[PDB]
Amino acid sequence: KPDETLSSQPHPILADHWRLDNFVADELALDPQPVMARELDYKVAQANETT
Amino acid sequence: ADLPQYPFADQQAEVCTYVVQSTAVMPTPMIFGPSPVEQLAVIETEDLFE
Repeated sequence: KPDETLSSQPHPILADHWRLDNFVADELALDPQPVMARELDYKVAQANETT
Repeated sequence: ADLPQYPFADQQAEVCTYVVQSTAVMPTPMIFGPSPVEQLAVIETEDLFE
């Protein structure tokens, strides 16, 4: 097998808006949040981004 | 019922002037429930908890 390492994945911080986190609000977050496509690779079709 | 104060100028006047000072510590079984807290305007205004 070849190397199993990702190459197409946006940077979590530098590929998104620079916003100030609300730590107090994040404390009250113990539920499963969505992880939509376009957060894993940039090789995503137009329709698949929202999925 | 009427004891005159001969040595004093006024017989009907209250000659003495008393100052009392009492301090009491009394263990009691009363609950003495809690002390509430004030409300912060920032909360419920800027939605810190969302």
